[PDB]
Amino acid sequence: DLDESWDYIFETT
Amino acid sequence: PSHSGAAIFEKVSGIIAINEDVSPAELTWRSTDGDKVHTVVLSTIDKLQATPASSEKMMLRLIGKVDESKKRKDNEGNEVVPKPQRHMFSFNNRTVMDNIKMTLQQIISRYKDAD
Repeated sequence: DLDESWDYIFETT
Repeated sequence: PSHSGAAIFEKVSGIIAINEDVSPAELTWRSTDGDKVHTVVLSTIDKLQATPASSEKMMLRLIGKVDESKKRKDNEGNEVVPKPQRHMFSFNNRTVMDNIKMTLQQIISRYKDAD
């Protein structure tokens, strides 16, 4: 389960 | 060899090449080995975002423009039916990955203000 997290790594900083 | 950088798309090691010959330009991506290649216009992009330098995993992200013509976001709540485009690429260097983002910011900033 690392798909959703992929958006966070790019969403925020 | 003008405007290019090591860009890994879909877990594939390849090199990217930006083409500023035309208005909307064009970003080509060919596999390092030679078999898989994809082409995506940069003009389609709307916003630019990437991971911090502190992040062990150096990667960039590109967000496309939204469809504010057919889609509707209610009046007080936002009822969006579709979703915006978002593509990310895996890099192996902060310098190279930074050269791409820095460029994409100028390409869109020049085509977004000019109209």
